[PDB]
Amino acid sequence: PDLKNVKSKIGSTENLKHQPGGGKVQIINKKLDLSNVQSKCGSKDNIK
Amino acid sequence: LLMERLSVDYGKKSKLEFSIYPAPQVSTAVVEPYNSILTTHTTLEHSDCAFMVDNEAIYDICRRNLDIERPTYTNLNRLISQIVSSITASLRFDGALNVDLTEFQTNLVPYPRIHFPLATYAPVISAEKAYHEQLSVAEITNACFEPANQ
Repeated sequence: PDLKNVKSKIGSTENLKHQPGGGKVQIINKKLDLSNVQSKCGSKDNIK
Repeated sequence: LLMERLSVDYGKKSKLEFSIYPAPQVSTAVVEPYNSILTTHTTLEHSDCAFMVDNEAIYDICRRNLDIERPTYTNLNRLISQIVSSITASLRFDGALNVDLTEFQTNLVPYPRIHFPLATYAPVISAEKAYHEQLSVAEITNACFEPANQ
């Protein structure tokens, strides 16, 4: 009558390494350039 | 878009505008600072001058000055219509001193980029005060300079 300790069929065997982990995000942006500036509403020559 | 095609087609003809300019603490829409700046980078190129008003201010004129409890955009637009009917009066009605659409430009605009004036009108009160106020020229002048009336 000894069955020889029969094993299960068929399980979550494909999940045994699984968690799963998460990816990443980082946003974060670049500064625009506003260095092209000069005023016009005054005098630079006729002041002299 | 339109400010330009009126340039291209009428040349040296006058362009003035009446603008609601956005509010200090209130917002009607989220992206208002983008839309104002975007327009303003064209308004500096094509408008000859621009006459500004704030919706946040005339609300407070409705509370203090006009003392009406619940101002609608209508109690607010019949307020603006006193500004337009003043602005055009020398074009429509005889007078002692004319002021034209060209004469705003030449007196308000010291450079073609320092061309955003603010408007005010006065008096702006109900009969609950207009039978107690005298309403001489000098009272009414004081009542447009007053920072709580702007």
